[PDB]
Amino acid sequence: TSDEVRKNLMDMFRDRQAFSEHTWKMLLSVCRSWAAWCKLNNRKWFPAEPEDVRDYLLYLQARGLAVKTIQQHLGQLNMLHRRSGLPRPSDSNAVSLVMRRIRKENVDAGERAKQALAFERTDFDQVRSLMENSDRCQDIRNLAFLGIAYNTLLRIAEIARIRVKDISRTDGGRMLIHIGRTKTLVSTAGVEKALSLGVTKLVERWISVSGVADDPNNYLFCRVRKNGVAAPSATSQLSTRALEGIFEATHRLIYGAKDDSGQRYLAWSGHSARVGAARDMARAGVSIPEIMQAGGWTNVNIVMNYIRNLGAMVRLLED
Amino acid sequence: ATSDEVRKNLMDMFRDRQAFSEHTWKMLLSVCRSWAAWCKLNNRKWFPAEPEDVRDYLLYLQARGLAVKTIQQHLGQLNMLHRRSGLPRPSDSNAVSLVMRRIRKENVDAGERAKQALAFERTDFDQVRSLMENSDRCQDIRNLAFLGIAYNTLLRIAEIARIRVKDISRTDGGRMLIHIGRTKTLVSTAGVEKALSLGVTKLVERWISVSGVADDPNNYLFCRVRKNGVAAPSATSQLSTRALEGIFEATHRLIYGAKDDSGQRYLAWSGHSARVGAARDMARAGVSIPEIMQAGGWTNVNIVMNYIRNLDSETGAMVRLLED
Amino acid sequence: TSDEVRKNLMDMFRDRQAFSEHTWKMLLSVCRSWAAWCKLNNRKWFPAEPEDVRDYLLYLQARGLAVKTIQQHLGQLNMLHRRSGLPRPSDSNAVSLVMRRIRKENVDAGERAKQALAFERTDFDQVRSLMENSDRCQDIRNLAFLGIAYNTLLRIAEIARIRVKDISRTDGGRMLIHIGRTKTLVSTAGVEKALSLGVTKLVERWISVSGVADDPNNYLFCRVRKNGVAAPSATSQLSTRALEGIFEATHRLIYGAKDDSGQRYLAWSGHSARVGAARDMARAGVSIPEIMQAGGWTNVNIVMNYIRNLGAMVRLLED
Amino acid sequence: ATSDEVRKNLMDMFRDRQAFSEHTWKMLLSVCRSWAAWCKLNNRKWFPAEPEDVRDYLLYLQARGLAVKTIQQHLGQLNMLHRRSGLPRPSDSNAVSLVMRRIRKENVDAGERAKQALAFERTDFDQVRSLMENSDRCQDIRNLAFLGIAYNTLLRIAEIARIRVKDISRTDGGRMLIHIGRTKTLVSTAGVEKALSLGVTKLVERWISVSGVADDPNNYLFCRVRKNGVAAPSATSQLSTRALEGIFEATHRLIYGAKDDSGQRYLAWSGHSARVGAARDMARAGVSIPEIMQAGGWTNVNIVMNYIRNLDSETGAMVRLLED
DNA sequence: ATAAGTTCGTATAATGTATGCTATACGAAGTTAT
DNA sequence: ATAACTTCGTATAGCATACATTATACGAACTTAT
DNA sequence: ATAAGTTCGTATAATGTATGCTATACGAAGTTAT
DNA sequence: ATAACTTCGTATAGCATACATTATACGAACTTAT
Repeated sequence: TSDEVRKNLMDMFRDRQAFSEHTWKMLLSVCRSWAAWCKLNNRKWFPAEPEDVRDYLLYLQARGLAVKTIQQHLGQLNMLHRRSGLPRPSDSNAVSLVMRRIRKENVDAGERAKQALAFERTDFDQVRSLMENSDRCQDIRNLAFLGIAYNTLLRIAEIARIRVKDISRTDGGRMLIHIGRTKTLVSTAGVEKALSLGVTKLVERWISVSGVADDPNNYLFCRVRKNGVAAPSATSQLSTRALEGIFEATHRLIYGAKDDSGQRYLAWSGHSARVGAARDMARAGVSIPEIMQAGGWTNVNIVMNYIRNLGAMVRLLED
Repeated sequence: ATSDEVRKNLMDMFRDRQAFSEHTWKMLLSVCRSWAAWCKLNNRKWFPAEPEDVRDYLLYLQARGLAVKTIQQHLGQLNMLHRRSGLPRPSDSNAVSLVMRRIRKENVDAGERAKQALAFERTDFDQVRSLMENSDRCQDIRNLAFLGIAYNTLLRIAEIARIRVKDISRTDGGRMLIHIGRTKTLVSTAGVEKALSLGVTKLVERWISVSGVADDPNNYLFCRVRKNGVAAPSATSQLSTRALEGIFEATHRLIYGAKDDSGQRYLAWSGHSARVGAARDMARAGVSIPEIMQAGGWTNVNIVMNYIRNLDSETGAMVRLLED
Repeated sequence: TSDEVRKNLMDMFRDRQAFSEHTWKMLLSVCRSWAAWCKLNNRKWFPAEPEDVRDYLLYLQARGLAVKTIQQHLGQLNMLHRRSGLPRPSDSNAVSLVMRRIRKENVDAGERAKQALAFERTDFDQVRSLMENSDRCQDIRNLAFLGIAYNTLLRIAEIARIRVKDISRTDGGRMLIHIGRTKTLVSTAGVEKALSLGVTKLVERWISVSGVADDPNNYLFCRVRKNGVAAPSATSQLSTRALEGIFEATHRLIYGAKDDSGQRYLAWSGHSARVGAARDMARAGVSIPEIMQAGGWTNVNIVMNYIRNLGAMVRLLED
Repeated sequence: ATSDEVRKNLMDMFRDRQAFSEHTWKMLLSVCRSWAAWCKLNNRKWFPAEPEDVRDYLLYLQARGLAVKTIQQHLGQLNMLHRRSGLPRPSDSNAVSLVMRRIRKENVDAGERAKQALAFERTDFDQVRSLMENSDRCQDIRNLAFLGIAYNTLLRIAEIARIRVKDISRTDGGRMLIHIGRTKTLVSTAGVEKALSLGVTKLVERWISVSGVADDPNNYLFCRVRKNGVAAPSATSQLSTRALEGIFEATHRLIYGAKDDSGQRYLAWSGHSARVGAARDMARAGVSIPEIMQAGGWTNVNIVMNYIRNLDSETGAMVRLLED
């Protein structure tokens, strides 16, 4: 009750670190949204009334937002309440059923959550075939990045977190990248992402022209200014936003500027090589169980999602 | 759980009824009618449902010789009616939990057989193809394209009915592709492409010359053909799934005759036969569990497995070892 | 309370079928035991007092019983109570900890739960090599049984439940045995246990000399009297106790009469071919995932248990 | 939870203390002492433990630079002390749950490294074997047999100490088998047999001529050797695991010298080194994950996996594809 | 007499963990246009 | 004196026993068609 | 001036589900017999 | 009349969306060393 809510909420703010910085950014972005919808209609934003939550989801739906975004708003509200020691909006038929209904009506009109434009071995080979010959710091960095992204399948944020001290060697001379935390795990054991001899070379070239290896505690990737001078750091990472820019720029290099549609995934992006690699592995005949360790997935669906038709019966028949 | 809460819960249900498929509602209504009539008959109250009363009903359903999976559907819908109304579910009562268990146990031990569609394999398509490709009959031509697009594709009945003519291409060689949509999962697919042979694509040509189905593209590929053998396209009505089940039943009668062995199910061919046979054929010629637990969108096994079980290729490692 | 207990217990007896006939036999055997220990010491057997349960387990321990048997007594008592709507003995430190302690002290003195003498391809081949030539009804039956036991790995009770109507054909001519319920599953889908061409023959010979195929609803296996005349039935199964006797007799045939030790597993028994087959599969190089479907196991431990050392390092070293 | 209930719970604990290993009790006592002293120091009550107080302690432990797995052990033992006394566990409080999470998150992001034993691979055994097989020294002879039975076998330290002379055979060729017992699981094993080479079995011969360890069979294979280089068998005392850890540390000093790089762990060889190296060697020559996630009784992976990770044979499918 | 069980009691080993929403099945009753 | 330990205590890496039931193991007492 | 970011907000895709008992680590303090 | 359906209702086989969070997608506003 009131005192208890102030304490539960307060207890949450104290140990903020317990959750991702991003969960907080969304908690707040959703609350900003809901509070706004609430003011305009003179309703109390907290605790939220199921019926109010319901008109809110319907209102997001009418704004033409994705089922996933609508489910994000409901999930943030649910967390605020549950962690508040209060009932969850989803705990009410009104909210439970409207969610189902919005999802159901949205899909049955098409809506499908999207996946990033793939970046496979071919694009890597072509891009490398062209960038290989550059002596520019930016280019050397960007090719090492793409190479690591394709080879390791790590998420951009995990790549930005790599520190020089995290790199080792196999004996065959292959670089070994030690991975601490991921979206799926936060352990002291952790992974050892290995690189192919060619990708190591690539990386090796970047560490060299950049002088990041200066401090072991330095981030593997950093800014590189117009003058071609890198700017190593053990406190600031190269933003995932910039990493996303590498993918976009590399795609703009080969295919030119993008549509005017305003759609997403017109060019490669942070997850392009993960999708792309996962795939390439399927074809090669790699074992799902294997395609899975590559991406660090403890399950089979995403994996399943990334490779398909979206044939065989035409040969039995065809003969 | 207070009748005012319940009344609010029931209005919630009706207000957001689009939360469920109409098939689901149909089943819910059906179970309630059955449950209500039995309560009347037996002098019990049907809402809310009392555990002892629901237990007596589940036994009544078993005594009726219904399938363990059917008794499940009943308890299931009841459980939802109460769960989504604010009352305790019947499944939450010891007596209801115990009886379902026993009943399940008793049935499996009387020989309870989970059935699956009678295969419609290539040997079947060829033979049918044999008795028909030479038929001038508008309905004979149409029913060929169908078994073609059902077998060549493993598409579901509710799925072929949906198909429009504005959904076909010509890809790789007078072949033809059918952009589908055999998913309804948001994080699945948008649609796919199913291709055809000299078998399929062709038959699917004669159906268009005679169906004159392509005159307008909003239309649907498959339409009804009246007694005079005249076609009637439509961008507004699709052939019923019942009608497609008919073409399968009709087709099996032509070869084997009068309804057979009892009043049982799957005595002939049904909507799923084509998908069942396509698989085994695909498993017989050893074709990876990709276009097997996949070709008919089964990103989810036992299915391709319950279908190819009696096959010899799926005999197991013991037979393989015993035989060297 | 009292009324509630009488009803919970009563509700259990009404739908007796909900559980295995064997669970009941043990519920009662344990209660008989506990009630006996209780009378001798003037204690109330129900509800059971943790401290009383504890001296009871210690008393079983002192009688030299197996940890597993002691855990069976505690588990039956726990079920009587839990299903009674009363606390479980194990819900008390006294009972919780004494169990741990008895287990701990028993193992640390050796104790290891045993597994049945294996019956592998070799024993099958030898036994068949000798029995093959018999024209006796008993022998033909017994060889078909052993063959099915080894080939299918089914538990004896599942084998006794096979009915003629359950048998089919693959096309290659191989027999297919449909399995309804197992210890691990009670479903309408169920399994299709296949037999090798040689084992089918064997079976085929038994169905023939026996005339069980007379009624489809007849049990595949039945008694066979001294006069050599089988005795088909669709109501009585050949007891699992007799099936166990086939294994023992076949072993006595080849190796003679058993020890005087009074130990278990001196000869083959109901589970001998399951262990034996599982094993043979390991060696063949069969995939655990495969060794697993054979036995119908939805997990990896038992499977793991049955094949081991209980070598490789002596070649690296040896060279 | 009433002090009379608690007092009964604590007597229950002491009465059936044999429910736990003495190592476990040692750790429990240790955590309590640490928790008690900090409560005193900070003016808090140590029993029962208050969530805010336990949260302040877990932060104190982190500020102390302890490993996330060590803070876990503390909370863990506290949670048990309270669980087995009838009081609510600290882990059951939002504040304690949240802080453990954060702390875990914060640590993994400072580079928290889970360490494993420094390998003691064949290259290591040969080289050591090289610098010693020619040593007359009683202790030099004994320490060879040991690294032999540790590497050739992957047996654990607490395990080789247990070994008796009445546990050896002669099997297949002057070899020798060591019936063990590397299990303590009731539904595991009774014991096993570990075999040896011309490498091992032999060294294990010279240790017996000089140790005169076999004079009586109740004795244990490995014994202490005093400063005069004289042996002292015993059917009653086994070499401490500390002593076996010593032979590993001593041995690495002989080759590399004075304790190295900081006060860190695994700077030299430790009891687990032999099992770590045996594996990689076994993985390097491509030897199935049987005598790999098995040879050292690991019916339970990540172990053989955390050990052979930097290896080239375990590089992954991406490297394999990128390299053709 | 007796082989070949059955039944039964105590003893001990072996094993999974689950649903609930939506489609097809099929006899039939209802509807159109030949 | 120190070598060679053992015992300690705190630190951390490596595992594996509790639920709830369902089944098999085996001697011995009883049952029936020969 | 400006390339090359950073930061930040709204929008939307992607993913696991967990511990707690027992062993080893290692510096050190304590114990024996050379 | 019936063929050829469609609509129904009860029976059953075949699937796949809810949690709780943590992450990426991308335009645009701002920041800094050149």
